Amino acid sequence: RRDFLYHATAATGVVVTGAAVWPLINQMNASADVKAMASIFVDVSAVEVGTQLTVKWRGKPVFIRRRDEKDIELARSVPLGALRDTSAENANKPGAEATDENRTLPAFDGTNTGEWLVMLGVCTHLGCVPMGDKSGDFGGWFCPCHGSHYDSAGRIRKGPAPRNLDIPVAAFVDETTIKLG
Amino acid sequence: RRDFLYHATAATGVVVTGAAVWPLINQMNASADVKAMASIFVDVSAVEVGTQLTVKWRGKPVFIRRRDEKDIELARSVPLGALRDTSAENANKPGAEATDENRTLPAFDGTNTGEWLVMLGVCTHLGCVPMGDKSGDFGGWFCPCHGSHYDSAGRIRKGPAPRNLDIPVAAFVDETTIKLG
Amino acid sequence: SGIPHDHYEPKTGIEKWLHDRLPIVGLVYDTIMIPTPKNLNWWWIWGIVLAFTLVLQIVTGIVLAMHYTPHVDLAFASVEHIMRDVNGGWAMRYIHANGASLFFLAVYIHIFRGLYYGSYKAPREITWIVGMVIYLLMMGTAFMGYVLPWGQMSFWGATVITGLFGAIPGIGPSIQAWLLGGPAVDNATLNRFFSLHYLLPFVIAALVAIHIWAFHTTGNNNPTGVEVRRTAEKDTLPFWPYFVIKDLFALALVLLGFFAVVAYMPNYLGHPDNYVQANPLSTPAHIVPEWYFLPFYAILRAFAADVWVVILVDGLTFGIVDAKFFGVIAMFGAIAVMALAPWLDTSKVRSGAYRPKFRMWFWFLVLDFVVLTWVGAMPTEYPYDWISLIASTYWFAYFLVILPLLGATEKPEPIPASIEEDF
Amino acid sequence: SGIPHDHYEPKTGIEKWLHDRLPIVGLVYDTIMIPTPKNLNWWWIWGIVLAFTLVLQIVTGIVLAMHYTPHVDLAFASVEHIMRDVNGGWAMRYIHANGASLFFLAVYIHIFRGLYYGSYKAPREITWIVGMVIYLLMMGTAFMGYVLPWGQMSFWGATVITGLFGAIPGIGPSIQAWLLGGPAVDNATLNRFFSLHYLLPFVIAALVAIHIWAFHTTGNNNPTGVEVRRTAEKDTLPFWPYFVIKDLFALALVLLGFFAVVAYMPNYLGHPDNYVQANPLSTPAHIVPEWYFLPFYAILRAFAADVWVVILVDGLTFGIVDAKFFGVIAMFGAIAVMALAPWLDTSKVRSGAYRPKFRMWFWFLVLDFVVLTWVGAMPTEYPYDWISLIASTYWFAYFLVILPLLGATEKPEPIPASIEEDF
Amino acid sequence: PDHAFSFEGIFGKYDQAQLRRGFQVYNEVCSACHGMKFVPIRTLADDGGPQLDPTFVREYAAGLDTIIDKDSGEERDRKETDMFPTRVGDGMGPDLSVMAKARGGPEYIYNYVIGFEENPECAPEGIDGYYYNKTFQIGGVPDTCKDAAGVKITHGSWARMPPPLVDDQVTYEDGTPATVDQMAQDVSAFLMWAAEPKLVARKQMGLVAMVMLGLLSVMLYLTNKRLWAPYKGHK
Amino acid sequence: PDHAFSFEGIFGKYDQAQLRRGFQVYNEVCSACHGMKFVPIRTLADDGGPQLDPTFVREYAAGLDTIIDKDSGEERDRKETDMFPTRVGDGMGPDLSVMAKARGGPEYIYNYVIGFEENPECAPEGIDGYYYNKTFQIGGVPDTCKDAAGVKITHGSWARMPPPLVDDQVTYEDGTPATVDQMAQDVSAFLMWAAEPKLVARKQMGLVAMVMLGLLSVMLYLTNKRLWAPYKGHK
Ligand code: HEC
Ligand code: HEC
Ligand code: HEC
Ligand code: HEC
Ligand code: HEC
Ligand code: HEC
Ligand code: FES
Ligand code: FES
Repeated sequence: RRDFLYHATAATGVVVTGAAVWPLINQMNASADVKAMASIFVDVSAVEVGTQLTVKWRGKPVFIRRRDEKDIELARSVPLGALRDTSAENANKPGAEATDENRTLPAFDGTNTGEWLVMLGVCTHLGCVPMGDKSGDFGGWFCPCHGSHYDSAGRIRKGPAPRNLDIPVAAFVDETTIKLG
Repeated sequence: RRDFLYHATAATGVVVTGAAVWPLINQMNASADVKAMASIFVDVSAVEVGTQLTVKWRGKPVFIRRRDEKDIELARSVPLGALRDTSAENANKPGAEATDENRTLPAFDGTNTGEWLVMLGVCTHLGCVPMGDKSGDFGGWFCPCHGSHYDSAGRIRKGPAPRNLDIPVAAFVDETTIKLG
Repeated sequence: SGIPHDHYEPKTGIEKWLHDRLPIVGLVYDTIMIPTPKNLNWWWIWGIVLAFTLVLQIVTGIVLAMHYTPHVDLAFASVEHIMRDVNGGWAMRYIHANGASLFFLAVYIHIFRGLYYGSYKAPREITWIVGMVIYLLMMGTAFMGYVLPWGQMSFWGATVITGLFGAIPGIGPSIQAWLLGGPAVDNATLNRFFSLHYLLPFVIAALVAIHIWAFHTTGNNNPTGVEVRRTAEKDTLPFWPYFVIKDLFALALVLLGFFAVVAYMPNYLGHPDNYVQANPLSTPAHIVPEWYFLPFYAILRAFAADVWVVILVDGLTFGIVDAKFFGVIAMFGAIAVMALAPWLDTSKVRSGAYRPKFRMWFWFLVLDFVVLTWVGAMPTEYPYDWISLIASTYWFAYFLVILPLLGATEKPEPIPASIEEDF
Repeated sequence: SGIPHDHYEPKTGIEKWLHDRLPIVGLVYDTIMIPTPKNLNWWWIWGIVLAFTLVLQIVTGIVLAMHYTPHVDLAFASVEHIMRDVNGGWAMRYIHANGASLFFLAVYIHIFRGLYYGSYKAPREITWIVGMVIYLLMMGTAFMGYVLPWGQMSFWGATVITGLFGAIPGIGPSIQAWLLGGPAVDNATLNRFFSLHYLLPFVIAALVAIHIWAFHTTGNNNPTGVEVRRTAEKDTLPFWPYFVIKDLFALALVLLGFFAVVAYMPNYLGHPDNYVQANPLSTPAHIVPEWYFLPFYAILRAFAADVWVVILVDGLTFGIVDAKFFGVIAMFGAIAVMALAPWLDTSKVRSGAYRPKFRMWFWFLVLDFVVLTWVGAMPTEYPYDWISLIASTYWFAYFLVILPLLGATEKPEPIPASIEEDF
Repeated sequence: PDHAFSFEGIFGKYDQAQLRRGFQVYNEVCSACHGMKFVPIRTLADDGGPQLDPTFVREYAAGLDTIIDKDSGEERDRKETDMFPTRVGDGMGPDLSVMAKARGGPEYIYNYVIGFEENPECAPEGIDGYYYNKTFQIGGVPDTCKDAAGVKITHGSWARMPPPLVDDQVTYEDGTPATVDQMAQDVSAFLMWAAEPKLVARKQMGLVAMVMLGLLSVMLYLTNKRLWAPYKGHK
Repeated sequence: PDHAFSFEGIFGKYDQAQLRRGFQVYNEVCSACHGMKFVPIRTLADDGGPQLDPTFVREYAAGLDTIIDKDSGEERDRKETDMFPTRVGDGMGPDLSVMAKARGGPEYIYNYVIGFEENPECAPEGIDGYYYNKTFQIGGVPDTCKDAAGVKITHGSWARMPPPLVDDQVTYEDGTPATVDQMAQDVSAFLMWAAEPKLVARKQMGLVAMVMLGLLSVMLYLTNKRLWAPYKGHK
């Protein structure tokens, strides 16, 4: 029939066109060489605890910074109230409250948390690298792209950045190493 | 005046257009990094005289091959007659006849010529690399791009290639070295 | 009326055998002897400027691509190979880089000329639509291009202006990854950008094809709210040679200034940090993307829930429309509303040379544009936040409400007749 | 006669407000409802094939350029990155590489269809000129492209097909160096070729624009020596939907075969030596540039002063016209004479379906083309030299002398009237 | 007869046990001289070929040579993301990444590895440092074996590679007679993988496309026959 | 006053003696830590800057570090065609190829090299391993010198570079007082060369083009005034 045959030819043409178009939009996706996206062993190895440590991985920096008491007390003295993101973005644990006890890090295979904190050095606003070394209006990190003030533990404050600095999955290698991945 | 003013405006426009066009045609010329085009010290260093020696330079190969008696006698037994190019392309000397005495090479800082011959391994037809190691119908080199038969001393024979294998400017470094440039 | 004067192909046998391919008929009848009014000021030149600048950019780029190597490890080195070894080098690069600046400067004056003399008003909607489409294409082009040198500003500008697409929910990260070729920026992004950057200009030329086809079919706007009175038209001198020569004179002046810049002030409009190689591990201060995107950058980074006029706290009614998405929508709307203008101005009138209130509001708009340009570079600390918010609010207010109210109560002026204004 | 049927824009308000930009008027009146005769065989499809193939190549190339890195040290590696990691990879490359083959195969049938049915005869000269220009552009394109993988055949093909330009005297080496970017081949040549290779297709599209404009203004040839009898023309059905559907059916068949090849016989038309990296120090045996340049390669390497019909010994009268230059002129002339044809055939007649002697000579010409194709691959040793010389001589003889003699004494046939051939 | 492989046809998606055997062979024999830079190690988990266990891949990678770095010169642990090593010179050979395409290909490798017999009865002395092959065609030939015009009278020529395998060079874990012929076939298939890993996807795409386009073409033929009916009915 | 250079203006084609002095200093002082990879050694003969004698260039090149190769790993003779060396880490600094543009540029270098005075009277102890500079602005500052909101009260900050020169570090062959200021100016000019070698050509092109385009524009203005005369005469 007129209608059936004509419309079916059109439908088949459309289907073939789409099957040909999809790969032109698929090739731009991450290729297998980008699929890898594996782990990195960074050795703390006495870098003079308290200033900072940055390492490249996955194309983004991974901040490993020891703790300075003044920085710590400022951290532990932050009630969940008035905290933009209280989710403790760290993926090594559940959505537990963004508390310094949970938010600092594992305990060297020992029992302590207020001494090391390794987070992803990527601003949640649009992915810039905040400046460290005690900066901003909260004694933490400052993003120069739009002005987002981070705190000691990395929780976002005073800016458009919606959430704090995430924490990747990491465990220790018996007191001198870090496993990122 | 009408004519003068109009034609002069047109002339000025044309001149400016040409001054703007020339560099678009000049940039494609050899750049300063290609201007260099300097020399190379290849060490003969006992490579078992008689087979061959090739080295890269200026983007083209420079053939340094010792002489095999049978190859030599075939060379020295070639009268200028029936020789396509009798100019002895070698630029280390004048346009003297393409004779093996002049065409082989300098004499190690000594006195002998029928033992070494270094020429530019570039077919004069269109720039292909002839195959060595005793090939062709004359016991020399054979060009596989169009079929040009070279002789023992490198003079062109049996093919479209108009001239023989040129010889760059080269002198010896006291019995174990070659200076190309 | 609309005298095409096809020339009847009566010249000679050459002009008679050309009845196989009409081409010269087209040129003569239409694109050279196109009746244009006499009342044209010096604001109707910038289109010639834009065409020439586009040709210039295309040429210089085709030349550079003979020495640029798209790769993270060999881009900077190739750029220096250009500026040092190549014969002309610095010239091509400075002419390419700065000419983009002139291009955008010229489109700004081309656009604001339009907003004044009702060139968006009917029957000239298609030209406006095509022009906004172009503007978009050329913005994207310049963005893709600022990345190729693989300096330091390249990396971070790309980072943020791609995190935008990721702000939106559900389909943000997917688009981000599909655009960057991966989670973050690397050589794949560079290849995409080079290709794309080496392809869109031709689309622009075609769109310019339609741009020129439209306003030849539709008469050029004129300083007055009047047409060429087709019904024989003592007004409306032709294009060639009069306006051709006028435009070429202005263009010579403009190129003179442009080359003076190129030769004395070439690194002025640039960012020095783009002369240091990239470090994905260190971000410089004051990225300041460029100068032809600061308006929208500011409209973006203004809405942050930091003012009593903060509509983000109200838009939070829906848990999906956060701040970032709000700013992105605000920018896209800042452009979409400029495109929608011709259906917002409810006036049966024309050029604001006979609409005073419109004059005042329009000069305020120009000032707002300049202010936004100056604010995108300064931090988000007080007082600049209030300034940016005010300016964005006025932009939207103008384009949404102001024009209707005028079209209602904005006719205290005697319109001029007889486009032949022999004053 | 020549019913354009502009549609009068009477559809509705949408088709009436489109009086701002005519575009749909153009499409409908001209490029869709173009009266074409009924007498069309299956040889009038290959133009659609060529257009589709061109689009295909442009698309696949724009995709590849997102992963190809022009540089001697990273081209091969990028090609393998494509064929292994990328999602589609092998498909794009095989479709790009082989589609060039189909492109040239299709132009060959497009051209030889033309030589038979007097499509070069008046009043269709402009189409012929434009087609030869295109052919040149696309040959140069494919050449620039075979180089990009930086295999082994790339290098040497480039070497020789650039030494050609250097053969000529006085201005040979200068042009050679200005084209290679230096004395010999290196990355500079690669960059030039990539850019150029990524730019000409658009020029081809424009030229295709003029190609299509011409034969719409000038009626499509038709199997006979007759026109559409404009004066109403019961003959000459329209293009859409009839011929559109016919061409699309043939195109579906062709793509079916093409993809079967791509998926089962993809490396068949290629040279394996192009899968080994380049060595400027070692040349392989039987470079054999490609299969769409063997005719001219043979016409070139035939004249060598090795036959009693060797006109090189006679051309040596002037000490400047050596062999090489003679072969280069012979090739350029092999093409220039094909372009000059329409002014050599001195016949007030048309399609060889009514000219027997022409049929015989033409089939001999097709055979000569095939033979030249088969000979450019075989060495210059006896007997192939005599064969190549004979074939080139016949090519030139046909195109220079044969057509005049026919036009003189070639009318023993009853021409058909009434292009409505209801047989 | 010709000992056709599995992939030689419109089907034959790379029988994987054969490829695992070829891998046992390549890493223990051919790797001593040859390399495959154009081949990432992670491909030993991608579908189509040897779908080995990733952990074994990481182990085998760390057990290889040291590929230093691209940013900071320091001998790393050679993660799978890198490529197979490269043996370059001093008694070494070319790269086998795509040698299965630079020659019907794999049959060349089979009939090459197969065939290193003693020197014939024209030049039994042979050559010092060079060994004889019956199928390689790009090697030297002594003057004693050439004809009157330089052409060789031997089937093959002299190759610089020594005989790679003896009667029972290695053991197969699956359980199989590991004679020379089976090893040659297996390694040929492995190299063909290393060159064309996306073969099976090629074939499946070809099938799908042939089908869809045959359908489209049939429908268009019907549409054509219909439209052109009132003009081709009286004749 | 501001100690303007020669090139600071519409003229000033790089007084070359200044550049030779800057070279004497760069190779003997700054080269110990810094490098200029983006700079070929063959530019010391190109016009515009130091038009040194090529032979001295080849000598000075062979007298530098060893840049190994790109094809065959082997420590060569560091031919001029290569680029200046690169000092990368372990107490070393960035590349000075284009540092004269990544900052009015050379004035930064002058007023930076100039200024390393002792620690002020806010933190006289200073820092261990870091030294103080009047003009560097991207360095750390002790908490004793910061204000109530993190901003520094010092003009400059603490830079990791030590003082490069003393009162009379090197001798000039031409004959000139080699105090610190003259050396700073000279080396600043040398770096500006290394960054913008094609400056003088820039200026000459600008002059030529300004002239030709002014001429063209004047002629077009006359043509316009003429053509538009019969329409602008009665008013
Ligand atoms: C050194 C002890 C080798 C080992 C073990 C293997 N190969 Fe090799 N191979 C080697 C050399 C020096 C050469 C060059 C030979 C020449 O005359 O140029 C080769 C060559 C090959 C080739 C290419 C043959 C050709 O036609 O060019 C192939 C296909 C090949 N070799 C295969 C191969 C395989 C499968 C091996 C493991 C079973 C193997 N070779 C080991 C050196 C050495
Ligand atoms: C090691 C003993 C050095 C020598 C000798 C010189 N420089 Fe240097 N320089 C060095 C370091 C470690 C740094 C980094 C400083 C930091 O805090 O990051 C530098 C830096 C510079 C700079 C850049 C300053 C800036 O604003 O970033 C310049 C312009 C500079 N140095 C110049 C310079 C000159 C001209 C020298 C020779 C006279 C010289 N330096 C010597 C290490 C060392
Ligand atoms: C044929 C290629 C090509 C075309 C066409 C082209 N460019 Fe470019 N562009 C390049 C190359 C190559 C670079 C990198 C070299 C450079 O930066 O000068 C570049 C860089 C740029 C830069 C950064 C300049 C710098 O030095 O950082 C901008 C801005 C830019 N392009 C804008 C444009 C715009 C806008 C257009 C047209 C609408 C355009 N380009 C047309 C090739 C091209
Ligand atoms: C967003 C708006 C916009 C953009 C961007 C734009 N145009 Fe226009 N253009 C217009 C309008 C509106 C007119 C007035 C048409 C009329 O008067 O009929 C116009 C007119 C013109 C004219 C004729 C009269 C004049 O003003 O010179 C030319 C030529 C022209 N444009 C070229 C260009 C080129 C070339 C570009 C880009 C490369 C461009 N334009 C970009 C909207 C635009
Ligand atoms: C947008 C870019 C682009 C366009 C347009 C394009 N190609 Fe290519 N072409 C490439 C790239 C990239 C390569 C190298 C990768 C490859 O070989 O597949 C290439 C390679 C080739 C090759 C060698 C194929 C091989 O694998 O050795 C040929 C032949 C070729 N092109 C011909 C053409 C012809 C003929 C056209 C159109 C008339 C065309 N190309 C259009 C990008 C393009
Ligand atoms: C050297 C000659 C030549 C070349 C190459 C050529 N054409 Fe043609 N083309 C012709 C001639 C002659 C005609 C017949 C015109 C007529 O009958 O009025 C024609 C007709 C056509 C037609 C309409 C009738 C038909 O035969 O299908 C199309 C469509 C077409 N060409 C497209 C193309 C495209 C697309 C290309 C290249 C990408 C191309 N041609 C290359 C000479 C050429
Ligand atoms: S990107 Fe980090 S705050 Fe804007
Ligand atoms: S190129 Fe050497 S003979 Fe043709």
